[PDB]
This record gives sequence, C-alpha cells and structure tokens, in this order.
Amino acid sequence: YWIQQDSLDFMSLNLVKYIDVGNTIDFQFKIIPKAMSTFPIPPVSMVVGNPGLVEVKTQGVFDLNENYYLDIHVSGRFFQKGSTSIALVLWEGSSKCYAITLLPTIKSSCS
Amino acid sequence: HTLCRVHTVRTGKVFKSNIQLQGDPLFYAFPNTFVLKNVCKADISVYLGQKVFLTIDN
Amino acid sequence: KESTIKYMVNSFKGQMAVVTENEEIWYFLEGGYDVYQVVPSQGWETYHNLQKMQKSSFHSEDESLVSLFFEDGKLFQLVYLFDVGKERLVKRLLPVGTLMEYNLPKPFTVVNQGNYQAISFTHTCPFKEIHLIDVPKKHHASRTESYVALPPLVSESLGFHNNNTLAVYQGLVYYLLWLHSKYDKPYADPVHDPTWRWWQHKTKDKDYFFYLFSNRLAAEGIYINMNAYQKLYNMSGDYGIPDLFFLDKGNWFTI
Amino acid sequence: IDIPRQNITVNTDIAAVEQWMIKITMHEGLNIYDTEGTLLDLVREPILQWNLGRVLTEMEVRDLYPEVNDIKVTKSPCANDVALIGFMMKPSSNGVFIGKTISGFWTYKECIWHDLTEIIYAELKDEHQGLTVIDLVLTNHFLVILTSLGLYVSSDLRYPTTSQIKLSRAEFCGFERVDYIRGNLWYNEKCFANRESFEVDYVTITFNRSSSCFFSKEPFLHWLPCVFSSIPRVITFLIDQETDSGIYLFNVQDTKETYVTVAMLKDGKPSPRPKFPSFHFPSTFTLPLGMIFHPRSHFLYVYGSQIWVSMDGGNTFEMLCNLFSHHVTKTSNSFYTSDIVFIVEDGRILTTKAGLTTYSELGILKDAIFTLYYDQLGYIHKLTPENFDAGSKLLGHGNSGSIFGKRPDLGFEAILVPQYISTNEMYFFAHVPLTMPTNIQWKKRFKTIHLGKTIEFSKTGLANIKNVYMHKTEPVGFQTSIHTEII
Amino acid sequence: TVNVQSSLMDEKLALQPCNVELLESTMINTMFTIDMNSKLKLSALMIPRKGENPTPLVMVSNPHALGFKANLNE
Amino acid sequence: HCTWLLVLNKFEKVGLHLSKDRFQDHEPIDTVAKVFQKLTDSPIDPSENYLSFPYYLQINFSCPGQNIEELARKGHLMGMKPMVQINYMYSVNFYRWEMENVQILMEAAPMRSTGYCPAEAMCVLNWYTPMPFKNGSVVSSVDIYTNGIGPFVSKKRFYVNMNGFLKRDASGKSLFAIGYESLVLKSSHFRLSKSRPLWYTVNHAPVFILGG
Ligand SMILES: *[C@@H]1O[C@H](CO)[C@@H](O[C@@H]2O[C@H](CO)[C@@H](O[C@@H]3O[C@H](CO[C@@H]4O[C@H](CO)[C@@H](O)[C@H](O[C@@H]5O[C@H](CO)[C@@H](O)[C@H](O)[C@@H]5O)[C@@H]4O)[C@@H](O)[C@H](O[C@@H]4O[C@H](CO)[C@@H](O)[C@H](O)[C@@H]4O[C@@H]4O[C@H](CO)[C@@H](O)[C@H](O)[C@@H]4O)[C@@H]3O)[C@H](O)[C@H]2NC(C)=O)[C@H](O)[C@H]1NC(C)=O
Ligand SMILES: *[C@@H]1O[C@H](CO)[C@@H](O[C@@H]2O[C@H](CO)[C@@H](O[C@@H]3O[C@H](CO)[C@@H](O)[C@H](O)[C@@H]3O)[C@H](O)[C@H]2NC(C)=O)[C@H](O)[C@H]1NC(C)=O
Ligand SMILES: *[C@@H]1O[C@H](CO)[C@@H](O[C@@H]2O[C@H](CO)[C@@H](O[C@@H]3O[C@H](CO)[C@@H](O)[C@H](O)[C@@H]3O)[C@H](O)[C@H]2NC(C)=O)[C@H](O)[C@H]1NC(C)=O
Ligand SMILES: *[C@@H]1O[C@H](CO)[C@@H](O[C@@H]2O[C@H](CO)[C@@H](O)[C@H](O)[C@H]2NC(C)=O)[C@H](O)[C@H]1NC(C)=O
Ligand SMILES: *[C@@H]1O[C@H](CO)[C@@H](O)[C@H](O)[C@H]1NC(C)=O
Repeated sequence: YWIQQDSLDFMSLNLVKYIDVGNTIDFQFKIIPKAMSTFPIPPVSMVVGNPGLVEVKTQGVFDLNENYYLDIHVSGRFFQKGSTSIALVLWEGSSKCYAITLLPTIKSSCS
Repeated sequence: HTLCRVHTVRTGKVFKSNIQLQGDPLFYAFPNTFVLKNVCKADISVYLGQKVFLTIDN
Repeated sequence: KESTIKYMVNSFKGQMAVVTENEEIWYFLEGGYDVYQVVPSQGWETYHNLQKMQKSSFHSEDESLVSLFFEDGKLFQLVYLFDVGKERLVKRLLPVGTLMEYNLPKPFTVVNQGNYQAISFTHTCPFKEIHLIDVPKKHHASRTESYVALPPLVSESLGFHNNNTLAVYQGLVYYLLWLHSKYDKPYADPVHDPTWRWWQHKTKDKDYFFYLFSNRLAAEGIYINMNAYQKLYNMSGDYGIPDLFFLDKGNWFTI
Repeated sequence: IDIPRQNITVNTDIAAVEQWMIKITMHEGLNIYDTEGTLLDLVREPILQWNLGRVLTEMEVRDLYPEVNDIKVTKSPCANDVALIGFMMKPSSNGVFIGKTISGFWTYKECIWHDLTEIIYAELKDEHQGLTVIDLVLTNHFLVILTSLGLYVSSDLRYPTTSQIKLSRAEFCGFERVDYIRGNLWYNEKCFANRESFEVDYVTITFNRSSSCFFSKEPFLHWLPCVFSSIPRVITFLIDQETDSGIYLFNVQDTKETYVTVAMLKDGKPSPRPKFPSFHFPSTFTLPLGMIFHPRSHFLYVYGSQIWVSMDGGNTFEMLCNLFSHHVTKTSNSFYTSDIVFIVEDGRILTTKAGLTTYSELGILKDAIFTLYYDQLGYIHKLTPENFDAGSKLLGHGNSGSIFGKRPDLGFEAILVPQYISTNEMYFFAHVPLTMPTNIQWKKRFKTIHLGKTIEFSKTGLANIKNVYMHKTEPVGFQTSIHTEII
Repeated sequence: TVNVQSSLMDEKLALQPCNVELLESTMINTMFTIDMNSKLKLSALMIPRKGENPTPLVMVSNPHALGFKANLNE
Repeated sequence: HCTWLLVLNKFEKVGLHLSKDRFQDHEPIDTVAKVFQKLTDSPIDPSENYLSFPYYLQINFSCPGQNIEELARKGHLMGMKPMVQINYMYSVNFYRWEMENVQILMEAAPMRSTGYCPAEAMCVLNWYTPMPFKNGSVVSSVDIYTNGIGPFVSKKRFYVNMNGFLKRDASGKSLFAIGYESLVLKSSHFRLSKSRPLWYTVNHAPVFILGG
C-alpha cells in the first residue's frame, strides 16, 4: 500500500489538531494499492477513542484504478474539553509497510 | 551489414559531362576530418578534411 | 432436448433463469446465444464445499429447492434445509458470477518458467478490463427526489437516546414529509426548497439556540439543527450507470 | 547554515517538549534527495537538568557485568532518545546503577552510568543485603523507581533547586524486601507537551503475593488501593483517560477464570458496579501476565501464554495469538511507526502493528539477558550489558527488521496437497497422518499466523494466503487448509 | 547511417531500459523574456516507468541572474 | 462476515419488547404533541402541528462467533452509527397518484433497552429509526450501511412493505384476515414437493404468496 497526503502539515505521521467550540477539522487521504485490492469494501478501517466528545463524518470513494479517497470531518459535540485519538488502519496491508496505521489526536482546547 | 548499411550518392554523372576544376582546392590543415553543421539550417554543412565540401543539401 | 423446462424466471435487466423437472437451474444472458447449467456443475460443487468450510448457516448437505426469484437483479432461491433438529426454510443467494468463475475445466497450456514448466490457463475474455467513465448523475438521470433527516443531538455524556428523543426524531421526519406533500400547491411561494417556509424566521436565532445546547442549558438536552432536515438537490454520491433513464423531446445522454 | 535558536523555540522553560524531526532535501517542492534525522532541545528537557548521582568511571561499569540479572528501560514519553537503563542484579551486588543516553543508544560509548545508592540511602530506613533496582518508569514530570527496599519518587523535574536529583520514599507497610522484589509498575505512556488541565499521569504498582494493587495520581505521594471490598488477583490496573475509566485484569487462582472488568472512574476513584459486563477469556487462557495500552492510542493488549487485542475500551477482545506452554515476558513498542514487539519465552520475537489482527515473527534471539528498544525514528535496538546493537543493515526509514539477519520461514514439516478451485485461486490441504499422536497434531496444522502471508515454492511459485480453514472431519487425512490467490 | 537506438540492443552490450516513460512540454518551442520586476511560469508533464523511480531536476545556465522555484505534484 | 438485522417495532413498545411487529397501521398517530410542547429552547413554533408515524426500525448486527449484544456495544464504543436509505416505489395507478419517486436518508439513534442492567452504563443496545411512509405507495426498500467508523458490516437491502391483509380482533392481536395462523412447517411438507413458480407484479407487489 501507499498512503498519499498532499496537504502540508498533515504529512507527518504523528499530528495533534485543536478544535474550538463550533470549529471543524477536515482532511483527506488517498490509498494506492500496489496489487489486487479488496474492492467491494474500503481498504481503511478507522476507530475513535472517546466518541462522546467528537462527531466524525467520513466519505469514501473508489475510482477507476481502485485508488481509495477518504475525507474525514471532525467536529466537537458541545462545550467540554478532552482529547480523543482517531486511528486509521490498513487492515489488509502487511506488517512490512513503513506506515500502516495513522493516529491523529483531536484536542478540544486552547491551541 | 552490422551497424549501418552502406549506400553511395552520385548524381549528375548520367552523361559524360566534363567540367574542369577552377582554382586551387582548399584543404583542412589538421590531419583529422571534421564536419561543421550550420546550426539553424540542418541541410547546409561543411566537410573539412583532405578536400573541403560545402553542401546546401545534406 | 432430453430435459423439459418447468418454468422461467426473468430479471428484466438482461438475465434469465430456467428450472426443469429434474430440478436443475440453467442460466441465460440476453447478450449471448448460450445457456449454461449452473446448479449441477463443478463450480456449484466448489461453492457448496466452500460454504461447508466457512460453516454457513444457509447451506446443508440435504436440501430441497422450494423456488427461486430475482430481487433487484440478484438470484435469490428459497430452500428448505433438512438439518437434523434445526431444519428450516430460508432464502439463500445464488451468485452466478461466482459459479461461472469457479467452473474449472478450462482451456489451459503448459508454459515454461526458469527451467520449470507450470500450468497457465488460457484467457477467454476478449478484454482485460472494462470501465465506465464520464458516467451521468444517477439521481438526475432517474429523476428521484431525495431528503435528509439526521437525528437530533443529545447532551447526554454517554450519547444515548431516550424514548422522548426518538419521539422528537419521529415528529421531525413526519413534518419533513408533510412539507414534501404541501409543496405541490399551485402558488409558487417566494423561495424554492419547501423546508424554507418551515425554518424562516428561526434561521436568525441559530447561534442562540446552539449556545444553549453547548452549555447544556437547553430544555431536555436535545438539539434541533436547521441543516439536519432538508431536501438535497445536488450531491456527489454513489455512481455508475443508473438503471432508469428519462428522456424528453430530443434530450440526450452519453456513456 | 546558522539558525538562531529564537527562530525555532523562542522560549526557554523547563517543560516537557516534543523532539523535532529533520528532513534534509535538495529542493523542498521538487523532493529528490532527502535524509531523515532528529533535533533535541537540551535547555528544556526535565530529566537532563538534574544530576543523577555519582558517575561510574571506566573499568568500573564492566565490573557489573558478572553481576547483572536483567535490563529495564524507560522511554521518556514526549522526547525519545532520552531513555534510561536500569540493571537488576543478584543480591551479591550492593548498589543501584542507572545509565542515561541522549542519542538513543546509537553509540554504546556515549552512555553515562551513575550510582544512585547514596541518595536512596539518605531516605532509606530498611537496609538489607540487596537493594538493586527492580523497576523504573519515567513520566512527563516525575521519575518513579521501584527499588528492592522500597518505592521512591522524584521530587519534581521542572523546578530544579538542589542541583542533584532528590528522591522521596513513598510508604506502604508490612512490605518486606520480598514483597517489593516481586512488584512491578504500570504506566500509560502519553505525551503531555503543553499540559492541558484535564491531562493527568497515573501510575499503578502491583506485587504478586491487604491488596497487591495500588495506584496513584500526578505527584505520586499518596497511593490508594485500586480495588475495594474466591478472591480475584488484580494482575494489572490501568486508567483510561480518554473514556475516564478503570480497567482491571482479574485472574482467579484455584480455577481458570480470567476476565477484564471496566468500571467508571467516579470522583477520581474506580467505582464498583462495572461500566458494562466484563469480558471473560476462554478457559484455555492458562496464565495471563499483563495488559498495556499502545502509546498515544486507545488500543489495549493483553499478553501472557496468548496475545489478545481490544478495539474500544476493553469491551471485547480478539485473540490474535495462542502460545502453548510459552509466555510473553516483555513488550516493546514505539508511538512512531506503531510497531509492536513481543519477546516470548525461548527468545522468539513476534511483531505486529497497532490495530492489526494479523501478526508475524521476526526471529529467535539466543542472548541470555537482553531487551528491545525503539527510538524516536522507529529504529529498533537490542540492548544487552556491554552491547548496544543498532542493526547489521541500515535503511532510509526505521524498519524493525534490521537487527535480524533475514526473515524466517513460517512453514512447518507437513505434506501439502494443492487443488485448483478457479483460474486464480487455489487450496492447500495439510495432511495430518492417520495414527499421528493427538499431542503432535499441531505440528502439522496451519495457524492464525499464516493469514496474509505468502506461500513460496522452490522450483517456481508465489501466491498469497487470504483465508485459513480448520476442518477436522470433512476430509479424512486433512485437518487444515489455506485458500490462496495465485501470483 | 547508424541508428544508435537500435544498436543499443545488442545482447553483448546489455543496456538497461529508459526509466522515464514521458517528458513533454511546450516550453521548447519559443524563447522568453524577463523584464525588470517580472516573472514567468513554465510547465512540464512527466510520466515514469511502471516500476522505476526517476528523479527530475531543474537547472539554469546562469544562477547569478535567474532564480527558480520548482514544484512537482501528482 | 457480519450481517444486519432489521425489525419493525411499535411506537408504544419502542424499547420494551424486541420481537417483530407487522406493518399493520397505515395512519399517522398524534401521540407526540406533549413532548414538543415540553421542548422550549428549540426552534419549534407552537403553531405548527407535529404528529408521528407508527412503528420504528430496530437495527442490530451479528458476526459469527460473537453474540449480538456485545457486538452492538462494541460498535457503539468505536463510533459506528447505521445509515438508512429508504426508497419508495410509485403505485401502478398513475391516474390517481403521481409517478414521482422519493428517497430519505436517515441515521440510526442508539438506545439502551429498558431492562435490569446489572452494568452501570451499557446493556442490550439497539439502533432505532423512524419508519416513514407516504400516500400513494406500498413498497419501500431500506438500505442499511455503516457510516465508515468501527467494524465493517456489508450494505444490506431489506423491504418494509405494507401488509394490507391483517385485521384486529377484540383482544387487539394482529390476526390474518385471509386465513388461520395455526400451522407449523414440517419436513413432510417439503420432502416430496417440487419447486414451483412465484408469480407477482414485478416491482409493485408488497406481499408474496406461494401455494402448491
Ligand atoms: C512543536 O514544536 C514547536 C516549535 O516551535 C512548538 O512551538 C512552540 O510552542 C510553545 C508552547 O510551549 C509556544 O509557546 C508560547 O509562546 C508564546 C509567545 O508567543 C509569541 O508569538 C509571537 C508570534 O507567534 C512571537 O513574535 C513572540 O516572540 C517572542 O515572545 C517572547 C515571549 O516568550 C518575547 O520575549 C520576545 O520579545 C518575542 O515577543 C512569541 O513567540 C507565549 O506567549 C505563550 O504563553 C506564554 O508562555 C510563557 C512560557 O510558557 C510565559 O512566560 C507567558 O506568561 C505566557 O504564558 C501564559 O500562557 C497562558 C496560555 O498559554 C496564558 O493564560 C497566560 O496569561 C500566559 O500568557 C506560549 O508559551 C511557542 O510560541 C511555539 N513556538 C512557535 C515558533 O510557534 C510546539 O509547542 C511543539 N509541539 C509539541 C506538541 O511539543
Ligand atoms: C438483535 O436483534 C434480533 C432481531 O432484530 C433479536 O432477535 C430476537 O430476539 C428475541 C428475544 O426477545 C426473540 O423473541 C422471541 O420471543 C418469544 C417470546 O418469549 C420466544 O418464545 C422466542 O424463543 C424468542 O425469544 C426473537 O425470536 C429474535 N428474533 C430473531 C430473528 O432472532 C435479538 O434479540 C437482538 N439482540 C440484541 C442483543 O439486542
Ligand atoms: C395520506 O393523506 C391523508 C389525507 O390526505 C392523511 O390523512 C389526514 O391527516 C390529517 C392530519 O392528521 C387529518 O386532519 C385531521 O382531521 C381530523 C378531522 O378533521 C381531526 O381529528 C384532526 O384534528 C386533524 O384536523 C385528516 O383527517 C386525515 N384524513 C383522513 C381521511 O384520515 C394521511 O395522514 C396521509 N398518510 C400519510 C402516511 O402521510
Ligand atoms: C417513555 O417512557 C415513559 C416511561 O418510562 C413514559 O412515561 C409514562 O407515561 C404513562 C402515560 O400513560 C404514565 O402512566 C407513566 O407513569 C409514565 N412513566 C413514568 C415513569 O412516569 C413515556 O410516555 C414514554 N415516552 C413517550 C413519548 O411515550
Ligand atoms: C531568523 O529569523 C528571522 C526573523 O525573526 C529572519 O529574518 C532570518 O532570516 C532567520 N534566519 C534564517 C537563517 O532563516
């Protein structure tokens, strides 16, 4: 697998994003499969740590070449602080790739 | 045979035309041969060697 | 000519199935002049054995075909399993593409690799792959009107919904469809998108309402979002060639 | 190049700060030649300002080699490459020795060894033959040392006054040199670089043997029992900060029951009445040993004879490995690249990455005593007394297969029979010879490890395993099979 | 007339195939002028071989007088 | 791998009983005015009338080797929420009704069942959605798929069609008007019977019947 994130400051494997009240964080990833792919189902599985303080909207699209585009939109629920980690895991990918899982951390707080 | 295949170009000799050379032919001072190409018009070139040939054609 | 057909089932989308007295299913694709025996076949034996290995609950050693029918272009057969103790009638699926992919005697040749020879099956499909690009919007092509009604938010820490919250959700969805019905009045109204007349003045108070919810000061902790209940005109969603197409007086499409 | 430091950090306060990554490129937009490295801030790291103790000179460190019994490492959460190594020693050696590094053990020579014996003795009241350090953990602002004779906590690393590290002893009573030596410390590694209000550090201490668990909040000066009032033994207690809960791993002696219980963390104290019904492991789970959180994440791992992983907060666990009469001794992992390494008994090393149900085996290490370490860039190191081995082969990124010579073969001595089921897919049936001893069956069976692995053939062959089936009765003479895609 | 492209296939020579599939632009056709306090934009399209990874670079004859910033994006 | 399970509930028994109910009531009920009156700090104008559909869609999912309830708890704890796509099919009588075809995209709301709950927080957990319907159709197809978070469950197409062949009694139990629900399937029925056709109007038949 190959993970493409062309947006600057989102490229680093570990990243922490801050959300204020009513603010929203949007990002997009592309997955290029160097081989066959599990086409009916998306190649990325994602989980959230304390979904009670973060609402997540995910959109995924396949294309002609089987590349997978996903957009994640992260927003806070209401006025409280805490932190949650959303992990995006290539379940199909082997243990030999340099990057399999991505662990953004979303903080509701003063940046 | 290998690499390139020879062919010779020879025109205007279909009848026994007899035009004698006028003046003294030029010769390139250096032992090695050289071909100087006009950069802009590819067809025009000068062969410098034992005898000097300036060809409008290639 | 030895077999006799008991009945015929059609997909109305280019495929057809045939059931005989011997209880063997044949498949016909309207593109070709070929009928294929799907159920008594090598591929079906392979697929049935795989369903045994996976321990499927729909597959048993002894079963009787009750009937089969097409559901949205998929062949579903309802069958009575004679499992000891847990005998039951259930509707299973017949993936004919999978059955054809597993039919196994196929033209093959012995190719040569690195001082070794291996069995390379000879491809029969004229093309490696087929793709549809520049597809046309499914919802515009099929002329479908689509609404969205997301559930109201709750301030509960664990995020669960009470019965009253579900009642609020129920009433809001009802009112959305009620406006859908009342939009058919003859008079134009000033602004299109009927839900406008529902929100109207309240659209000026959203921040206030949101404030009362963020600090959990708002009534029963429910939050009713204006944008949650609305009719979507243009979205980029599921794609491919739509099933239905509608044409009117010389308008055209491309594939 | 010459960069003023005010262009990077612009403040100088002793606080937990994250270590930077460096990428040298020929052209940033036209990224053509690039090199990866790190950058560390020496005026802000909390642990580096303090003086650890009496520095051991050369020819004095090596005298500890005949006496060393085990190796332990602290990771220094926010900024790696700042690890500390502790020697656990036999009762012959009367001291506490801890070494510190700055470059992540890339060079053995650049490791400074100190003896903190006198600092402990200053606050020590129970002298005995052996005082060697049992365990040590480095939090964001504090250091906790489980010494043989007691538990000690650093005063506070942010504010240095004494110019030498000052350790205060935390008190429990009735704990003999015997109870302290079987203790161990559990600490959820998280980076609090900017230290928001809600972020707290929790450390638990458990001693096999009036409860054996204890746990404590930020300053670790007041330790309270982590369970209140045929008795379950708390192997591990952990604090889930994200969902604000307490997670217990319970093992009941005299039976085989083992279960994880999650309880709401009411008022900072774990409540009774579990949050949601507790997950019970099978009776085949012989001896659990521990339970950890992968750093800066919410993945929960339970290890021992077997390895289980839990998505979410311990509601359900999926067994990713079973080990028969073998158990996982130590675990190592890195927040960067999310590598996970389990060191099993016999020296085998299992590897995985966080969130993956599938795992692999890296190889077998025969060193008598050793440990594995992961630095900031993800490079794996093997640490033994007198040897810090970085890898026989180096690569552009931090792969963790550098130490071992070559990847092992996962195969087994069995007979495979192949069967085409399509042009592109295939079966391999593994034959378990009739008359084979039941105790020998597993020697000739496919396992869970073979999922997602490739099958290779000496003559010409390559195919990818997509599913593993166990069927004892359906074919006679074959007990397992793999469904495979041909390449 | 030697055809070097065909001669660079003798098995004795055993060369390696070109690692770039395509490298094209319309900049080659015309020359450009930069006046005082002026700048210009140039574009190229490049496609690599299926497996190889070629590294493109941009150079200028006179670095004292001309400065460039190049961006490669998929 | 995993499969969805969808069941129809009543308004008066939303969480109490998890057994299936039949789509017998086709008239909206007005038992919602009270809660909307009770709701103040919300953009709800007292003038406008609010009443409810009967019935709910109860949704859970099952994966082999694990019981349903811990799977539902798991899916909730990982952040997954079902998405429901209800598509209506127009009636055949285009003289009376309109050919227009509508869709409605909703998201399921998690609810804990009203049981004992030995646990302090969570128990049996189910995702509920309103079941809406409109005048001029009797066939609706419901597509359920996850929102992309948590465990992956394949998109599943159900049909929630109106049942017009039922009748109420004095006791109030839904009993069939056509015949008696007094038989149990036996292996003897299907042992000697051959396959038979299933005949219906292709897209507009709500109810299937098989004889022979
Ligand atoms: C990853 O790596 C990056 C690398 O830079 C790192 O970024 C740094 O994080 C620091 C957090 O610890 C940031 O510290 C903050 O600095 C503030 C100053 O901001 C000013 O910003 C201007 C424009 O950006 C800039 O011109 C200005 O420059 C200089 O400021 C000096 C004062 O420090 C002054 O002497 C110079 O003349 C010049 O003006 C500054 O950069 C601080 O104001 C801020 O809060 C203060 O903190 C300091 C010490 O912490 C304290 O003395 C002071 O009272 C403030 O503390 C209190 O803050 C709280 C809220 O935080 C309030 O409630 C109180 O009222 C006080 O305000 C803070 O410290 C640093 O700016 C940043 N560097 C860059 C270049 O961005 C990331 O943190 C790293 N991430 C991780 C996860 O590790
Ligand atoms: C998940 O959803 C399914 C279906 O949506 C639920 O299955 C149903 O469970 C109920 C249990 O109350 C079964 O009810 C029946 O009740 C009668 C009367 O007591 C009893 O005699 C029957 O034996 C049975 O218990 C119902 O048959 C069953 N339906 C199906 C299709 O399986 C399931 O309970 C839900 N699980 C969770 C954890 O929410
Ligand atoms: C399909 O359309 C019919 C009629 O267009 C809908 O039924 C109608 O619903 C309204 C609102 O509930 C009823 O208004 C009520 O009138 C009675 C008597 O005037 C009164 O008790 C109420 O206070 C209210 O004013 C109307 O009577 C009723 N019509 C009939 C014939 O029952 C129906 O709800 C629509 N179905 C769906 C699924 O939307
Ligand atoms: C939600 O459930 C509650 C019960 O927990 C319902 O409240 C009951 O309403 C009946 C009305 O006939 C009263 O007799 C009961 O005393 C009420 N229960 C309690 C505990 O007070 C409520 O009606 C339900 N919600 C909706 C919208 O119907
Ligand atoms: C250092 O930062 C200053 C701005 O504070 C900037 O003018 C200068 O160019 C920087 N130095 C380098 C080497 O970039």
